[PDB]
Amino acid sequence: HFEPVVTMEEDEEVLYKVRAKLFRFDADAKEWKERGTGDCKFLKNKKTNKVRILMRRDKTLKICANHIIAPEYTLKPNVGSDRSWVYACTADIAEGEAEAFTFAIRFGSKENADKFKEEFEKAQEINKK
Amino acid sequence: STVEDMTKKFGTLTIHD
Amino acid sequence: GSMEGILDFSNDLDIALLDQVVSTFYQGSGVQQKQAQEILTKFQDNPDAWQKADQILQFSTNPQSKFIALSILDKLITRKWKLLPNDHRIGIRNFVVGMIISMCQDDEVFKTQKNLINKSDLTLVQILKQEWPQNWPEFIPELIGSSSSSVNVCENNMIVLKLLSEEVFDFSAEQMTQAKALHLKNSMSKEFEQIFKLCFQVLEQGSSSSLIVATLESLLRYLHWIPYRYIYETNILELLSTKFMTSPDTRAITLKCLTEVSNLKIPQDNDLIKRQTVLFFQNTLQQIATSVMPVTADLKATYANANGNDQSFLQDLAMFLTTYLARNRALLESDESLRELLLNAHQYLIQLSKIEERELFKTTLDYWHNLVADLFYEPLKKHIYEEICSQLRLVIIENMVRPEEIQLYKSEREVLVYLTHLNVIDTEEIMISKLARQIDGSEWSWHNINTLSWAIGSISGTMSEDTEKRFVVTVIKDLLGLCEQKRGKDNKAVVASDIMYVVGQYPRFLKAHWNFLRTVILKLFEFMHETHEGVQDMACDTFIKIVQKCKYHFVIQQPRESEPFIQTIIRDIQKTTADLQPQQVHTFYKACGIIISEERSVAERNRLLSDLMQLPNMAWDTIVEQSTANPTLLLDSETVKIIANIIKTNVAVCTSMGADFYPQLGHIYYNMLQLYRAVSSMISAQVAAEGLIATKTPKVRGLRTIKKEILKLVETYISKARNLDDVVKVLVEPLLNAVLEDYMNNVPDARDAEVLNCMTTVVEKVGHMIPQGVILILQSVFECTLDMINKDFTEYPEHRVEFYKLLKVINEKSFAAFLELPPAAFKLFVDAICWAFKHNNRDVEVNGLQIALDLVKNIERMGNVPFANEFHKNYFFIFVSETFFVLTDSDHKSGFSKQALLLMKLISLVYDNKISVPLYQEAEVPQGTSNQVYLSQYLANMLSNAFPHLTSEQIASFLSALTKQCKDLVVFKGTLRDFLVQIKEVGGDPTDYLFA
Amino acid sequence: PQVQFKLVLVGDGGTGKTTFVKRHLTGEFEKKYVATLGVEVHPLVFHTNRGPIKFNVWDTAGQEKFGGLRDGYYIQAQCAIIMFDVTSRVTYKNVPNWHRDLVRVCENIPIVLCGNKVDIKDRKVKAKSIVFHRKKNLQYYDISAKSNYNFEKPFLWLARKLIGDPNLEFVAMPALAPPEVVMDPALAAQAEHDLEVAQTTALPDEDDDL
Ligand SMILES: Nc1nc2c(ncn2[C@@H]2O[C@H](COP(=O)(O)OP(=O)(O)OP(=O)(O)O)[C@@H](O)[C@H]2O)c(=O)[nH]1
Ligand SMILES: [Mg+2]
Ligand code: NA
Repeated sequence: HFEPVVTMEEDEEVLYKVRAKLFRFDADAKEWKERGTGDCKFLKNKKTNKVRILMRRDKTLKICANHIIAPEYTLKPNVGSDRSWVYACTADIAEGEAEAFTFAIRFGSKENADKFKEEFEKAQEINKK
Repeated sequence: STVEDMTKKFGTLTIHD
Repeated sequence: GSMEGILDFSNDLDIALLDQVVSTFYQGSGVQQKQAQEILTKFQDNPDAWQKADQILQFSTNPQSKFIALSILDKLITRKWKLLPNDHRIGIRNFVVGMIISMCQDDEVFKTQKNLINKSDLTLVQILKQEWPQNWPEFIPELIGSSSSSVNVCENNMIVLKLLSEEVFDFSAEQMTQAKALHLKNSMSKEFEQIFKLCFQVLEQGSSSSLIVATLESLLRYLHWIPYRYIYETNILELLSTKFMTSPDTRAITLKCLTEVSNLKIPQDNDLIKRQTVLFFQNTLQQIATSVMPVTADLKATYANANGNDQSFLQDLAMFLTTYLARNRALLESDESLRELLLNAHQYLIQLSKIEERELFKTTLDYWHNLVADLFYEPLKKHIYEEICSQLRLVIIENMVRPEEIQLYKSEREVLVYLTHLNVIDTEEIMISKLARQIDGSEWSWHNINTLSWAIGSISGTMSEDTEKRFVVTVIKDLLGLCEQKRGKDNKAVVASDIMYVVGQYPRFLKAHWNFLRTVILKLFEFMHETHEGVQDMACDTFIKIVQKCKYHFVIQQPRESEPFIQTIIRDIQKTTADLQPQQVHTFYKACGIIISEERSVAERNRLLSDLMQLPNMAWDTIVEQSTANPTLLLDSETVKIIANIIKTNVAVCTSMGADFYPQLGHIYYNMLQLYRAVSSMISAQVAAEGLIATKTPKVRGLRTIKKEILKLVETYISKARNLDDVVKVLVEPLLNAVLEDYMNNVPDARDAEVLNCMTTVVEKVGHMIPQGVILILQSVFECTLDMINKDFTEYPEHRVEFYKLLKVINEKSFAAFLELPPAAFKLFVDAICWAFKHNNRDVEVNGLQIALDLVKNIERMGNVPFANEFHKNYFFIFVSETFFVLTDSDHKSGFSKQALLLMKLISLVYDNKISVPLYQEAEVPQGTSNQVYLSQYLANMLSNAFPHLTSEQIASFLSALTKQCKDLVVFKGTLRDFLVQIKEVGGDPTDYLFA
Repeated sequence: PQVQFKLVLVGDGGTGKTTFVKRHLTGEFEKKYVATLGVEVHPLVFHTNRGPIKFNVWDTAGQEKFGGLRDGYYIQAQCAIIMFDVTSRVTYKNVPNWHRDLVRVCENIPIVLCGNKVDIKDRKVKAKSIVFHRKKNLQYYDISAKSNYNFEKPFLWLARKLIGDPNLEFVAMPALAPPEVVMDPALAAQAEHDLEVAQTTALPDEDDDL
């Protein structure tokens, strides 16, 4: 007998995966600022059945969005785009400490955007319970 | 007809099983 | 807090407060740090701060505070030195020297404060640049003397000499006058005999390795300038190539010294020097083999492991080998006793070439290029390197890069091409067997089959046609077999793509075998229906790539075919392209346009053109009939896209067909310009109904897209048009009517910079034929664009760039248009040019200076006439002083050459008596006074006010030099550069401008 | 973290030093050129397989007349990035000046040379011309703060040299479960006002792929 030669997403399921660019609105200076570009994922916890948005920047893989898809939230259009949504978020923990944000999220096409909105609303229904 | 032979094989090239 | 106390100079400096502030800057964080930073910046920039520097060096215990005190000293020594009393200068020297001696005495401080010592050395060196050797004749003797006493002082003196060498020979060009650079070089050159003896003494005797390393550091610098005798007529080559290569501390620096030694200027006709150059290489390679690693060592593994200094050392070895062998390999190629040394040196390079490091690979690849080029051309050489070259073939092939990385891929292709010529059988064998190791799975991966495909593709056209034929057949057969083996769409897509890549790289083969070419293209058509990511783009890119090379075979009737294949392509074009995205369809149409341009029978070409444009023309006509019946339908964003896509299809075919596209342009031209207007009105309406934010909406951007693609189509045709009579008489007038007024009468945010771009081409090609048209373009775009871009340098960047392009071409092709401008608008033209000067943006700046130069030339060409007379009276000194402003302001250094050229031209006009009128107003100067004298008087006054710290003597000398040198541009430039140095300090030597 | 390294970032004005750092800190691309006065110290953390690694990034000023304690900023630096602009020939001509001033204070530190703004089509400093790094043993990368081309490379390389592990990789930082936070009416009106302004402010670069 020869002796032998010697992320915290584990517990979630992926409902939707889309490529996107997230912006936040600087209140004090009237302009948008990019927060990240990468895969935006809808992750349902297998315990709580709570769906969140989780988005990671490409390459560095730093979290640029982390919040519950609250059933109250409302996707609005942006005047300049037919492939974006803007909505208010009461608590995002991408940086760490919970903070409120006005987000916009833009996609490759109008189709991708429409599908996201449909998925966002599916997730809201799930979170109401 | 090694070229004709290869041309015939090319014509059945696919990305599918 | 109490931190801001040090900025109050009325009191004595509190050192305790200084050191706190410094600590709080270097060791602190957050709000604390930022406030101390502002305080230290303010303390340092206090012009009386140098006075309280000797206090800090003595009393402070914080090495950072001392370092900062020396920065303040440094600023005084380089700028305000010559203004000080002579006793202050001796004082400062004495306590800089003093501090250095005392720091070297204390081994504790010498070991643990190298930063502060090195800074003090640099500071000492600044003083030498001022005072040495005219006011310090004994510096070098006294340095060599004080070297004997303390090993530490000796070490520091080597650091001082290194820095002196750097400052005089390596970094003098930008930073001191020519006269002053020469003075210091001659001064160092004079006393170097004494310096070298001391260096060689230290190297031969050799106590402290830290001393030996610092001496070798200084030698590396000396090797940049010293004459070759010091290296070849002493023992120093033996020491470097043996002694110092064995211990790792000295190895690093020594290897760099021998690299520079390989670059020395050497007589090429002396056998004894040739043998010495061989010897130091033989010694070096021997120490490598016995003290570092043998020839067989896996350097790729070593480099990856990244222990200690291995990566730097392997980098340095590659630089040494490449440099030496580039210059000297011929010395090792005839003597059979040097044959082993030659191949071992090259075997190290083969091993270095396997290292996973892009920038290192480039260094070695440059050498391989030098080598294989030489083996291709030079007689009786290639046989020597057969085994080196065989290994290189595998190294290049396995590290072959995708064509997208253009510089690297090109380099790899050239080397591999040369290597294929030198031994085609070997190259083929290597490639076939690599392909076999893909098929059996042993080396199979996506990346691996990709790199092999890029490699096989690279050598297209090196083999004979016969060999190529058999090779390609084998490669394609095998790759086709590989595709069949593999399961899943992911795998098959990769191999199919590579199959299609190789085929596209072998047009000669395609041209000789029509049946095969036909089959390829039909297969690409099949792939245009595949949704799998990448496939449709691969199909389309390959199609146009094949066509670019094989087009003639698409336009003739091949034997056994019922028609030219272009006809077949056009018939099924709807079916072929049905699943492509718009911009893929456009590529397809462009490819077709390439083929149609080959048909030189006018009748048949026009017929093909109309057949190809069938779908877009029918879409077009239905949409023109619909939209002219009611302008409401253009709100519909679906209709906006369809329209934009028809125009783009026209742009694509026009791009590849150029002059041949005219009939198709004629089909749509009048309706297209009507569409432009209807679209134009639609945009204006939305902006009035919704505000400026309208211009950001999808609907309005859709509409603007239509206008821009229309402007693009017209620009594209006119730029390639051969019949300029039709351009003027059919196109130009409708175009100007459609676009000029619309541009002029829209709010700034609704104007398309593409209008300016289009007009630039129209003026470029046919401006000489439409004088009244060029006037109309200026009138419509000039004043209103200028108002957009003359408030800052940021807003409307495209308009800004296209504006100066348009004025440039107008000033080249139709200068008469500027003569028609009323004097007030001509004044804005001069304002606009001078405004371009002050830009950082290179496109604007370069155009600005060119317009200026060409304007001057245009005015010169007018001869002695009232407009030329009155141009000089009005605008000569504006151009001189505006050109001088950007030369001397330190914010437009990118533009130096053009500024210099402009200024020289302006000054040469007066020097040559080519301005007839006086440049001065009546009774401002005595009547008989020449322009020469007044120009000098004006410039003297101008520079005296702009730079008041300059002496009258300094300015007079500069202008004397500058005006005499206004025929020799490189010298003129030198004088300007001397002026740029002198204005940064006080008490510059006026004699410096006599340098020749 | 408390495994922190001082990084000095130097180069000519307008080369994109500040813009590069800001992209790493927030993800934003700044379009305006607001010249740095002296230096701004910015803590920057990466999560690796060998734990987290913090850089104290001393972003220094490129413009001569905003220079501050020029080389005073380099004292006790453990790494550096030298930045130039491949659209600007003079910013490469000055790379040896920056290096000279850098290695006189910091004698033995890992340094990366970055050629910024490769996103721009009309490149002035050609690839074949960039060779200064070879003899000075600098790592070189073509980068773009705008397109994010290679923007992570400089920090990954320095991370490897400083920790002394060639196999070190960036990994996905842990993603905690986010809260529920039902919203009060007390912050509704102020948030709604921001939303109003946001919808009627066009998103930038609408021509980009994302
Ligand atoms: N196209 C392009 N522009 C860039 C890039 N990075 C920065 N810029 C722009 O270049 C300008 C200068 O950026 P800064 O970061 O302020 O330059 P800096 O090096 O910090 O200048 P100093 O602080 O004065 O030394 C800004 O307008 C940026 O938007 C890039 O990758 N591509
Ligand atoms: Mg900055
Ligand atoms: Na190739």
